[PDB]
Amino acid sequence: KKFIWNSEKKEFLGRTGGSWFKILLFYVIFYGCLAGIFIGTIQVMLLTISEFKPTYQDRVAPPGLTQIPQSQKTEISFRPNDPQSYESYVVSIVRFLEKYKDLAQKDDMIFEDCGNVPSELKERGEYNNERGERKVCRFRLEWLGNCSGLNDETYGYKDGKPCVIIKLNRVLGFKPKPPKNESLETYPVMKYNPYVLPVHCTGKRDEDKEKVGTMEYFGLGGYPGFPLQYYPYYGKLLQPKYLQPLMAVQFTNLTMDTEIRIECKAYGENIGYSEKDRFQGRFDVKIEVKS
Amino acid sequence: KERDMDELKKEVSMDDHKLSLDELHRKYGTDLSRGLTPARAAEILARDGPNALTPPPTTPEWVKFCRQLFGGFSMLLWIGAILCFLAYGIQAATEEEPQNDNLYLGVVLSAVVIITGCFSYYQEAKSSKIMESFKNMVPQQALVIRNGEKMSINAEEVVVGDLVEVKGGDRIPADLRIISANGCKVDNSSLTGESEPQTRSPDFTNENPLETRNIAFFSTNCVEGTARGIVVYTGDRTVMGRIATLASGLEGGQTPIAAEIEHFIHIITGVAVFLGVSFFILSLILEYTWLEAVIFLIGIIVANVPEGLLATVTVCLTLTAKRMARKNCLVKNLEAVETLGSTSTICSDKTGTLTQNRMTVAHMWSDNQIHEADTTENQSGVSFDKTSATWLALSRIAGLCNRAVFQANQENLPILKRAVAGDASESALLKCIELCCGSVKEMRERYTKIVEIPFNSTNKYQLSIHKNPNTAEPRHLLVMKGAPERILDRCSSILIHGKEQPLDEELKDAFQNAYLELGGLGERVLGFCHLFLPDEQFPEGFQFDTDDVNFPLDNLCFVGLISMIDPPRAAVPDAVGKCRSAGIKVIMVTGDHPITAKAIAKGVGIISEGNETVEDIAARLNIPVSQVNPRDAKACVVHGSDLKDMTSEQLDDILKYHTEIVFARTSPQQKLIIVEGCQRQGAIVAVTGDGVNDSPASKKADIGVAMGIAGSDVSKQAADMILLDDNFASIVTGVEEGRLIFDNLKKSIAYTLTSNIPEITPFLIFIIANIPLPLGTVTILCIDLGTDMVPAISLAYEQAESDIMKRQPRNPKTDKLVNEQLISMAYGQIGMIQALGGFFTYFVILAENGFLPIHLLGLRVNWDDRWINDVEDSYGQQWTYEQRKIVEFTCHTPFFVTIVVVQWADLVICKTRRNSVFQQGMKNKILIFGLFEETALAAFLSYCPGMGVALRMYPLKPTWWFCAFPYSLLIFVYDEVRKLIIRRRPGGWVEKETYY
Amino acid sequence: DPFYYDYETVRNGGLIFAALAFIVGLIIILSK
Ligand SMILES: *[C@@H]1O[C@H](CO)[C@@H](O[C@@H]2O[C@H](CO)[C@@H](O)[C@H](O)[C@H]2NC(C)=O)[C@H](O)[C@H]1NC(C)=O
Ligand SMILES: CC(C)CCC[C@@H](C)[C@H]1CC[C@H]2[C@@H]3CC=C4C[C@@H](O)CC[C@]4(C)[C@H]3CC[C@]12C
Ligand SMILES: CC(C)CCC[C@@H](C)[C@H]1CC[C@H]2[C@@H]3CC=C4C[C@@H](O)CC[C@]4(C)[C@H]3CC[C@]12C
Ligand SMILES: *[C@@H]1O[C@H](CO)[C@@H](O)[C@H](O)[C@H]1NC(C)=O
Ligand SMILES: [Mg+2]
Ligand SMILES: [Mg+2]
Ligand SMILES: [Mg+2]
Repeated sequence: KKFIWNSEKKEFLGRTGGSWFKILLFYVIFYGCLAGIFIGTIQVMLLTISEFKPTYQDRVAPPGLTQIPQSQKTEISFRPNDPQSYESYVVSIVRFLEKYKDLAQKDDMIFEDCGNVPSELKERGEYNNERGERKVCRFRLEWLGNCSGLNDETYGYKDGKPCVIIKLNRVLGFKPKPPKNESLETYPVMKYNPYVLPVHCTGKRDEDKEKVGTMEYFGLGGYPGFPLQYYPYYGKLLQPKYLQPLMAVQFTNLTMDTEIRIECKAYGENIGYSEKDRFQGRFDVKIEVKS
Repeated sequence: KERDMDELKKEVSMDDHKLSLDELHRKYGTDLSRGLTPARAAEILARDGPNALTPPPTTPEWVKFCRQLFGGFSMLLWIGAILCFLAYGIQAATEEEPQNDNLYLGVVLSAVVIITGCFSYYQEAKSSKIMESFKNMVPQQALVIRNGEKMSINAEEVVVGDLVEVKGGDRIPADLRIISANGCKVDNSSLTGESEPQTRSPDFTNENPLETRNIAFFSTNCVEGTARGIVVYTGDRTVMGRIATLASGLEGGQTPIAAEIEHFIHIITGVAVFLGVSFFILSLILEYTWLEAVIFLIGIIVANVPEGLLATVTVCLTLTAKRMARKNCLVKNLEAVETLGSTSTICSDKTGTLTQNRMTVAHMWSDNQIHEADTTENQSGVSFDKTSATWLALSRIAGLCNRAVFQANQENLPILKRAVAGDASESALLKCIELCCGSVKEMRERYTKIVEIPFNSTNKYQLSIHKNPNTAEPRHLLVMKGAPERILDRCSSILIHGKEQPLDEELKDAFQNAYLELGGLGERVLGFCHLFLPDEQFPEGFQFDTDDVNFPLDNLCFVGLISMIDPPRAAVPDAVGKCRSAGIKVIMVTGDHPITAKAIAKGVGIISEGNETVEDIAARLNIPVSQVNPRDAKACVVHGSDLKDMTSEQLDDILKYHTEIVFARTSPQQKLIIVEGCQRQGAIVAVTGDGVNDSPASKKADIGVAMGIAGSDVSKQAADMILLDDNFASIVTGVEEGRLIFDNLKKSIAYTLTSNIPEITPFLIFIIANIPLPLGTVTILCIDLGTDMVPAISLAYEQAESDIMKRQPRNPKTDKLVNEQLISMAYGQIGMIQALGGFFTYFVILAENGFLPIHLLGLRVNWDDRWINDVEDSYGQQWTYEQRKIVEFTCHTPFFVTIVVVQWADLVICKTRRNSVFQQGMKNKILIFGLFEETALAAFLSYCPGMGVALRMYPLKPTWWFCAFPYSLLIFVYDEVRKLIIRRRPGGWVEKETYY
Repeated sequence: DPFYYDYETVRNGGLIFAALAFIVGLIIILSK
């Protein structure tokens, strides 16, 4: 019943030779026209959007809060002795901070030394291309005290008591606005309120909050947050090799051999949250230093 | 060994009728005048069983529910759901925290099958319920003579061998052996098919137990006279009992529509498994594992199965079936509605189906001029001529010299369909006078009768003398009627144009040829005459005689002739003509004498003028019939006596080389043989019958058509289509609706098959190029089980693009429902454009949100990851999991909308196969509602509060609705120019490839 | 701010369109 192989009318797979040529030629012309049309429409669509600004930014309204160890489940489980147990973490930290070394930021034609103190926002004109390639403020690893990179102690951040730096989701044209007067959550962690976006970590319930002994934050000049002198972002086209601010968080007196949950919440007016997106605004981690 | 029992029931019957009155009473042991003792009744009643046919087999409620739950289409859906669960089992033991996509799809397909089964059961149950409300039969007891005393007992209490007396008006209880009759004319309509009432004579007449007159049959009504008889057969052992049991034991066969549905499923699986295997090899050749490749293969085969097409096809057939129910063309089989459209040979019955089965006055001879009376059932024919004085004389003779009139309740009923007591001829005369000469109630009494002389065996005469009416003073009127050749001899005066004239041979022979003309026309002629007895030679008061006949038997005045026959139904001739117009071969299958069958065949259209039989040519050449060549005769009359001695090969020769065939004197079993012979050629057959002799023919045939009232219950249950109004034109309506729904089925199927390309392609390239999912599963369900439901259904209300009743019936081996051309259009061209339109919207949305189309290559890896919340776009921005996932879902919803946009043009182009959309016009109000409801529902599925949380279908930025507009316009323009080239160039390529 | 979309207005317009397009279809099918 499947002997459609051949016939006396020179049939192959069902039809003749000239028939196969005619149909194949039609399908080639037809599909080629379809592909050319799709390409022409996609070209006009490419002409619709611009090069210095995405036509829609409402889907990233509340910026996120990521970390350096992109864990499989935001959990850091390792052994304080075994160096291979935390190799997957350290390698991810080194590659991340590999673009922050003093030797990486050496050209003065694209880097601008902001300052040792968090300052006001630095707006570099409009987003057009009338100006040249914008400058990017430097951010040395020395700012993240005791969780620095390769300067004196490439500690791997784990000879017990690990480090977890946090990063604000880079958004184009986003101007961070820290809080003010109505403060039912802003703890006195650090004095500097006006030119830094605060970020405070804590447990999640009555259990985690007790298990987590002490947290020490490290930032620009010692402020647990992000300096306003590094915002806003002007896109990858206008600001290549840009380095968004970083802020390290170390957990000293932890409870070894116990998995505890930490929630690092970034506070601010332009920082929204979501009960469906655990990363929008806030941040979570499940650490367990089992010896 | 039931295969032998069925053949034993197929074999013609035999009897023991030819036995002396002493031999008959010896075989059964029964008294000829006192019957049997009452105690002897319980010896045969509780021995073989009560005199009643065994009820048909019962198929309980849940059986039909399970029948519809399995089917063939539901079988494709069941295997799809099974493959879904198997793929889920292969995916569960492998991935970290799986998805519920396959699980939702499997439960959805199962629910689809169940929903369709419930809807189908509801429709098929409603049909049987109304049939049950129409089949209310009441018991009819028999008049049995037991212990020398008469007793009326239930028919089931009758046994074998007990004297039964049937009076004029009672129905023959069981098969009897006549022993003494008095002019009994039993009506063997439902059983043998003999139209004219056959008289029952105690003496053996014919070898055939049916043609003989000494046998009374079950389910036959005694028209007139009275008779006595011994019960020979009882219950199922009766003639019609064996015919009914044979009908119950026959195979229904495979319907033509189910074979098309199967062939469709065949091509569906062809593409499903072909794409699954080719993409399985491709998936492995790229970088996937066997584990993921099996999941793919199953998903490609399942996603290639039209889920929503089951409900659409079911409702599609249901709509056309409801249009038949509105016109009383009920169908018990939901798929039998199309069967008519594929029929190419209709085997009809003569008595009851084509004719009205009612002896009616056809022609009358008065003043040397034949007058054809209207032979219609609803009185819608040309009226005869009535101005002459001879019409009044004929009307008087017929209305007066006639034994009885109507009955009690026959007052509100119409003049034709009302009951009348007496012989079949007298009733016809009564209806002709009641429709043409006013009334007969006051006309019969106004002429008081004195001495009436009834029909006699010797000196056959039927006369009566009556008193004279209104002042003319001739004082007496002696009317007489009878055989034309006998009444002509006893007549001297002849009425003509009003006056009287002698019996000159010149006009006497003009009467003779008028007798043979009405005889050869297939009717029964009767001569009518009257005479005014001169009151001067014979007294005005009391002067009559009856033993030594005084009234002048001769010298009467002949008025005219009155012929009669059962006329064909009103729309029957036109119906046969319409059927022959579409290319359907009409074949008459009856059990009546050939003399009547040939005339009826020539009058309805089964035999046209000019075509001669093997007998007509021999008579036209005055030569023996064995000389003429059968190839010279276009039409032919096949005698049932010769059909018994025929082989399987000869029947084929009769059907092939002859266009107009008329099978006469064919037993029910012979009707089954003929139906099988017509099916051997490979053509679709439809049998239209009414009596129990058509049950084995209406059962075996692809579709049986029974009469709602004029059809017996057995053949009404063994059939597949019931004509509640008995209007034979319903056959023409049925064939029209069948072909119309066949074409609309092709259209609806193509519309559902076109959507699978832009449905599967997103997942295909999602695997191929490793890009974020362009279209989700929820959206796909909203497409095939959402939007596209109404358009696919409205595509069934479409109407003829040309004259469907002009083209030839479809070829089962050539013109398929879903051929390769439909696949080349849906899966090859149209669906491809819909898929490109979908991908356009996909890239548009993603690129406007920062994710340019080029940057989407290989992004799925980190896109589906729930923990990489720093996914960089083309602008350098970092997106979290839920942010890019919200974009993916708000990218899925517009893809579904894109499907709707391209489906607009797809519905418009699938609305017509050859004509242009402007030649046909979008006059399908349901199709317009199908677009408005589709668009509104789609917009609701995206802008309703809580859709991004319930079905993850986020609202769309308005500018997205215009993304697929150029593609839809392109689909429309392309298919329009395609059908235009097919219109102006009906040559090759554009007709052998696109046209589906 | 450019990080805010008036989704409520578009959603309301979509509901209004759905209602109108549906009643219009009903008028065409239930025509008199
Ligand atoms: C930076 O690193 C030094 C290690 O040289 C930390 O030294 C801590 O000194 C305090 C004060 O006595 C002790 O309580 C801690 O136990 C020491 N820590 C360790 C790891 O030895 C110092 O705290 C670190 N941080 C700062 C802000 O100086
Ligand atoms: C040969 C000629 C007629 C074809 C010309 C193609 C025209 C009709 C096509 C090419 C590109 C298309 C546009 C491409 C970009 C956009 C913006 C997008 O967000 C929605 C669709 C929209 C608004 C399209 C409308 C139709 C369009 C202008
Ligand atoms: C016969 C053919 C050409 C008619 C095509 C219908 C066009 C004019 C209609 C059909 C559906 C309509 C869209 C339906 C939904 C929306 C979203 C709503 O919130 C604003 C209007 C908007 C964006 C409509 C624009 C106009 C539209 C695309
Ligand atoms: C952890 O260490 C800090 C050091 O200041 C101490 O005050 C605190 O009580 C400790 N908590 C636990 C739970 O060990
Ligand atoms: Mg589908
Ligand atoms: Mg009949
Ligand atoms: Mg049948």
